[PDB]
Amino acid sequence: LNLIDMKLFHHYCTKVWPTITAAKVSGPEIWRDYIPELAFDYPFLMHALLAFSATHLSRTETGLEQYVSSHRLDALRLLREAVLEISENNTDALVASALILIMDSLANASVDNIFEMLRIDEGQDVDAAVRGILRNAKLKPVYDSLDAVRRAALINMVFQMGETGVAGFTNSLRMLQQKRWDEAAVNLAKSRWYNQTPNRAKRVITTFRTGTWDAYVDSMSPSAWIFHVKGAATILTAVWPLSERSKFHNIISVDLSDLGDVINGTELVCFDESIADLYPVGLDSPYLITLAYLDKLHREKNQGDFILRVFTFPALLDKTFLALLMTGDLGAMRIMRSYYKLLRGFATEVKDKVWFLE
Amino acid sequence: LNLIDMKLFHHYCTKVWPTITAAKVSGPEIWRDYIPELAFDYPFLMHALLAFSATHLSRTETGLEQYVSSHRLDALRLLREAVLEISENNTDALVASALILIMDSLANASVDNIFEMLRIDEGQDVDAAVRGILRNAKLKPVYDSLDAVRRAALINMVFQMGETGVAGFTNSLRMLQQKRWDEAAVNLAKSRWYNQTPNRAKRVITTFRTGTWDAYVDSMSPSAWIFHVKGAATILTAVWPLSERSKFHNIISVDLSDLGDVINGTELVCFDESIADLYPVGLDSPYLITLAYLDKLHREKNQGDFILRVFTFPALLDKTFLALLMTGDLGAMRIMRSYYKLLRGFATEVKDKVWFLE
Repeated sequence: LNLIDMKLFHHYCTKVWPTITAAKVSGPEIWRDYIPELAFDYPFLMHALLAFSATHLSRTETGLEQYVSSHRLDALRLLREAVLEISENNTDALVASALILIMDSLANASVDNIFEMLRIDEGQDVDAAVRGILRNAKLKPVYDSLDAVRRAALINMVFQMGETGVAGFTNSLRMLQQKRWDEAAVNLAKSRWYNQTPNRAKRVITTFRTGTWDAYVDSMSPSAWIFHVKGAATILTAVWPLSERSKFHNIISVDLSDLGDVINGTELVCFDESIADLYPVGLDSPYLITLAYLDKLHREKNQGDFILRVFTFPALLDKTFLALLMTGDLGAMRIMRSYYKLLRGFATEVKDKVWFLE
Repeated sequence: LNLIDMKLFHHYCTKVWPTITAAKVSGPEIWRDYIPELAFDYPFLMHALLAFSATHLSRTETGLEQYVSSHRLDALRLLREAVLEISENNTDALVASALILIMDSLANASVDNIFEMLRIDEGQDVDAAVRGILRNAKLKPVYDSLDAVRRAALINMVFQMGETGVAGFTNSLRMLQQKRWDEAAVNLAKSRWYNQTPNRAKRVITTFRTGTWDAYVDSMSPSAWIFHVKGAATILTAVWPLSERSKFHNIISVDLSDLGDVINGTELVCFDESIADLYPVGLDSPYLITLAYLDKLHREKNQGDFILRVFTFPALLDKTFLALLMTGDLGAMRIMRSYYKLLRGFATEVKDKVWFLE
């Protein structure tokens, strides 16, 4: 009498799929009622479905940190077994339970990146250092207007040089409040802070100008996601390519789209703004089939599909692009770098999309 | 009346294929007389064959820097056209002309890496700085015994700190002459050179201990090879997979070998000696199918086949390994790094295999 489980299943079907496509009308059939459908004949899929739905519920009911880990580990052991004998069992089911298991570990997104930032700059007295920033004569209006990426830099400055040091940059703070980090970043390279700590300062300032954590991404922590794509590939390699019948490829970029995104693919804009290189090129560039793909990853947030484009990405990487990267082509590494950005940032904008407290 | 061309062809068939397998008896049929065979019906292949053979001849007759570039550019334009319409033309031919065009640019290996090294350390008075090393009381016996990788480091020391500075390391030079760079590298970390220039010194010393240019590979120049694998992939992606018939896959690792190299694949030794990590693992490691491949690349020097394993490497990279790298798994990047070593080093040991002067 699993009845708590039936409660969990009800919870899935009624309540968590609309988060999964993230769209009420776009492809609801897949998650609302293809996956539950498959879930019955395959226990790894039911286990994944229950564990994911249970993690989603914990946001409200306290309860069940226990059952999530149970169905987690059931789903994993069974799915490990399920891979080796694909004849006995559907592959759409294996793909589903892949993507679901991903989104589940994605919801355990405990990596809060501000800690990571000061990890990098200094090398407890950690939390509640704000008491003297927003409760401060001149840092209030600037901190009160900033976004979270730039609030981080200002907090980093206070931790380095105290509430009353940061208050000294009258011209820059009037500029940051004024949003011209275009040249507010300019006025900060002439700071005697920047002279005495140039490495920390330069990477703080690009954070203020850009928004993205570009300067710090290379040494970033990011790894709770990574372990789950380790085993996840295991089940891509099993099932690829997918049976002519199986519901997945069609949904796969409307099956590519006769490269319709490529006709103005040159014409889509950076969206990263950091590569800032060669990227005005037309067709005759080995980057396009794979920069167009990144555009498509960036271009849509529907949670399941974004994960789907990731899960399928190594079975679809350009043989001519993979070849460059394997050589060591700088553009290749610097748009695979940009992929570890798209990824790390997608979790940041999903768990920021999701309740944290309050 | 191309008769100089017939001379070139004769030159190919009689004289350059045994360099191409690098083995007189191992697979001579392919190059000695399958490739000439195909060469007649396809002009891109004949053009590549002539251009390659002509570059090989220039080593003796002065003549023809001209005809090499001619057949080069003929082969390229025609091969560009030949790719788009594979129905009209064999794919073994396209693969051949790929590999041959590679080995041709490989023979124009003008990158001499000592210049690259001091590029890195300082940032003309370039050549003939030796006059005061081997013609020097105490540096003679050490320089006279060293190999070329370690002669480079000693020369780097003289350029930094003069003939008579380097002569000061009596204990280390007795040790380097004594070949215990095991701890001769130890005695050099306590040098007041190393104190005043630690960055340059540390990377000099690992060069002395290791042999490989590990410390300097990351900032190395290496690029005359790279451009040719750019377009080379273009013709892998066209022809992959190869027609059930075409002579190539069979030769492809005896078609893999039922993973026979994998049964003691854990058991093959580093050969890099720099990864030095995890590499004692057994099977359950996503690195193996691709570290076993690197072993196989390292394990055989037959020039054509080594190039063949490279040309085919992106159509064969592990989907589970490619997936990690795309994430950013450190082991993945640090054994793709080790691949840009195998590559850069293969040219170094082919053109060192080949006549330079004298």
